[PDB]
Amino acid sequence: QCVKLNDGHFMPVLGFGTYAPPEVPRSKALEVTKLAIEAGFRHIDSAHLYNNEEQVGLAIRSKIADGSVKREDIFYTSKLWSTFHRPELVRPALENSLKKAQLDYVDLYLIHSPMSLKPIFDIVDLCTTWEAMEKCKDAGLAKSIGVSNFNRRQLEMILNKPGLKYKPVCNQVECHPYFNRSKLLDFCKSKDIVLVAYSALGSQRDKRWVDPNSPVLLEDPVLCALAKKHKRTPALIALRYQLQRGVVVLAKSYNEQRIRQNVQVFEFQLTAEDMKAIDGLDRNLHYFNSDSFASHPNYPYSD
Ligand SMILES: NC(=O)c1ccc[n+]([C@@H]2O[C@H](COP(=O)([O-])OP(=O)(O)OC[C@H]3O[C@@H](n4cnc5c(N)ncnc54)[C@H](OP(=O)(O)O)[C@@H]3O)[C@@H](O)[C@H]2O)c1
Ligand SMILES: COc1ccc2c(c1)c(CC(=O)O)c(C)n2C(=O)c1ccc(Cl)cc1
Repeated sequence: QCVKLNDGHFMPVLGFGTYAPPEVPRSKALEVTKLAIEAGFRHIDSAHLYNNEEQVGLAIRSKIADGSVKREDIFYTSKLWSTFHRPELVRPALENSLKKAQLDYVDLYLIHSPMSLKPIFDIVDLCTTWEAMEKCKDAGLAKSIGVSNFNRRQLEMILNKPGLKYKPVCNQVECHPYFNRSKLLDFCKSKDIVLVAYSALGSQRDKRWVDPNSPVLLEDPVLCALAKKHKRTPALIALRYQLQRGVVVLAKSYNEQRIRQNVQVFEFQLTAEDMKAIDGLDRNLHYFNSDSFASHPNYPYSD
């Protein structure tokens, strides 16, 4: 089920992650997004950067056309890529995403990252980008607007903007038991901003971005022991951890069995001692860790 956002709309608390790397054929996103909807997912997370909005959109329209769901039962997110932070570019970028997906609106549009790129880094006052996001909500192109990859200071930037019209409903950020974002979660909760966790199953470990020496979250012994205790799986422990701390959680799978398994997160719960054991895993490990952005001026992890 769902959480009420600070603008009055509702967001399902489990979301289907749609990114797959370039070597995966583009048609696969169609197949797996249809399987997700069948399995029970109602929140679908995409982005311009994912080069899959056409296929993800066709999956959603297909499941509407066969009568499985109504458009209003689906919560679709897209994201403004970082070459489009200049405010005059924000509405056209969102209109392009809508045209690719063949939708009239997105349920949620995010600023994908604070790290602006040449429309090579760019310097852009993200307050101005945010005003343009607000106009997209006023026009009905996005029911809700939010940000992604912002740290506390960068969110405060927006919350403290003179003439602010809409707070971000959410901040979608890397978050899992090795990097659990407790303090940022407490700050988001204090401002009625939902934290949405990505790489909640430990990421896809892409060689472009992730050190292969980094520990593999789903092989963690504490998670494996809890999975045995509950006769579930390490992935389900990881997802359930997030729901119990009030985090909305995404889960990418392009495998039919695991897609179906991930919806079991609703079927069990963890005790306080389990939760404390998980919280014990925090080690400041963001799987994104590359020179390609660690040196950006708005890199979020420099705080
Ligand atoms: N805003 C941003 O900057 C940002 C960044 C990263 C991610 N995202 C969003 O968040 C989504 C999820 O994050 P993510 O892509 O890093 O991957 P993730 O959800 O952490 O998943 C990592 C891997 O877990 C595997 N998996 C899924 N279910 C499993 C299960 N039950 N058992 C064992 N393995 C399981 C999947 O492999 P299989 O496909 O082989 O199952 C997936 O590749 C993305 O697809 C995208 O929508 C956003
Ligand atoms: C661990 O997995 C990650 C981490 C970062 C990612 C992505 C995936 C994707 C892929 C996606 O969005 O699914 C994008 C576009 N990332 C960023 O641009 C990014 C770069 C640096 C920081 Cl600090 C934060 C975000």
